[PDB]
Amino acid sequence: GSVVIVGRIVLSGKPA
Amino acid sequence: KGSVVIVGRIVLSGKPAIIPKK
Amino acid sequence: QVEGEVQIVSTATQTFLATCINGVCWTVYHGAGTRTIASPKGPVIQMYTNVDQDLVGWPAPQGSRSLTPCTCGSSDLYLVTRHADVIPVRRRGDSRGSLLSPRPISYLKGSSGGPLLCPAGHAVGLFRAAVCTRGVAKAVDFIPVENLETTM
Amino acid sequence: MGAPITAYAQQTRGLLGCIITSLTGRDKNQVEGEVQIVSTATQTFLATCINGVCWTVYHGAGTRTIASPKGPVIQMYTNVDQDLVGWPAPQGSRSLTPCTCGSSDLYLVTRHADVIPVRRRGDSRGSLLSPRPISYLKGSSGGPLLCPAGHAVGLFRAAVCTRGVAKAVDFIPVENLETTMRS
Ligand SMILES: *[C@](O)(C(=O)NCC(=O)N[C@H](C(=O)O)c1ccccc1)[C@H](CC1CC1)NC(=O)N(CC1CC1)NC(=O)[C@@H](NC(=O)OCC(C)C)C1CCCCC1
Ligand SMILES: [Zn+2]
Ligand SMILES: [Zn+2]
Repeated sequence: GSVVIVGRIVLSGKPA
Repeated sequence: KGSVVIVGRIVLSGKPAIIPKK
Repeated sequence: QVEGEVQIVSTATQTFLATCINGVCWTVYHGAGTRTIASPKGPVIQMYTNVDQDLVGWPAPQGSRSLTPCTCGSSDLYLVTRHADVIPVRRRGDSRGSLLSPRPISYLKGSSGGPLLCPAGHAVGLFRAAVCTRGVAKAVDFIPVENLETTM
Repeated sequence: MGAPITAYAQQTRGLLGCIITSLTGRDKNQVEGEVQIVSTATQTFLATCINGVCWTVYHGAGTRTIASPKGPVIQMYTNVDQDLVGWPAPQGSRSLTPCTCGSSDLYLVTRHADVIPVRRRGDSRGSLLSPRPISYLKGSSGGPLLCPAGHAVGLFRAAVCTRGVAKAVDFIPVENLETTMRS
């Protein structure tokens, strides 16, 4: 099996 | 002399956020 | 683009978190096991697998940025959940900490692998498991950064 | 604002845009945040907004005006001795508030938006718990020093480094900011 990344969290809340 | 210019910023107000999908 | 320190991951069986510290994407062995992490070039294997510590680590994935270890020894911790919720935790010892305001376990579910930060946002440890009494999580179990540091 | 202290940076201008704006003195750009990455034709450093005033280090801003969307803005406070200057905080910025807990555990925010622990060892000094090469700190003069709740304790001024490594830093306590306003 494989662990897949379904999302990400930016700790500083930096907007795109 | 010339003016001091804001070239960028550093934001402390931000808090953890799930980066929205593009 | 914006890079995340914490990755939200999944396996057929579950969902939890992974945290990137020192160029490695760490998570709980009870979540990942020995599975490889997916990559656009194929599965990439674990760099470290410390089954004893309930710790595993792969090379940090893309769109991620690494977190810095704590060096201030603070006891004021902050747990970031899988929903980016922050939970104030007062450290009770090497690998234990008490939630300042207890929360029902559901609120902490799926966040193991996540980070335990100090007041400077530095990694103090990695969330291992919630210690709850009757469905209310009032404490947490964690892997100190030093262990990750040692495993490297 | 409180803890954990996390910070992020955003570049808003480049070399040429900075020069034109420096000369014209008219910056129509949107401004956000509590700490502004500031520059002159000479050097770049930081300016921190505390209680509606955008403070920075005198050895960087000298007595220059700040470019704003309405032309240059003259300084509100200049204090060569305290090494302080302050302009009205730009419209859009958010201000920090002075510390009121007397915490000895401070956190210095570098121009790269890195938060680094500093143990207060006096009214205008603290030591890095984890030293760094002086270059990590270059460009950070004027940046804030915070207590665990994210309140301003002082502005970074100079780093006490030896052999090329900053082991301690000297700051301008928020008190000097008050004494500089009353006079
Ligand atoms: C801040 O003024 C500062 O960060 N300056 C901006 C800067 O460095 N800009 C350049 C640039 O624009 O070219 C830059 C280089 C690289 C990347 C980005 C920008 C500065 C903090 C420095 C220490 C990190 N302050 C000083 O330069 N000061 C001010 C003097 C009046 C006190 N001087 C020092 O900090 C020097 N130390 C010192 O004087 O120690 C005695 C006590 C007061 C502690 C150091 C300067 C760097 C080399 C070692 C000595
Ligand atoms: Zn710390
Ligand atoms: Zn305080």
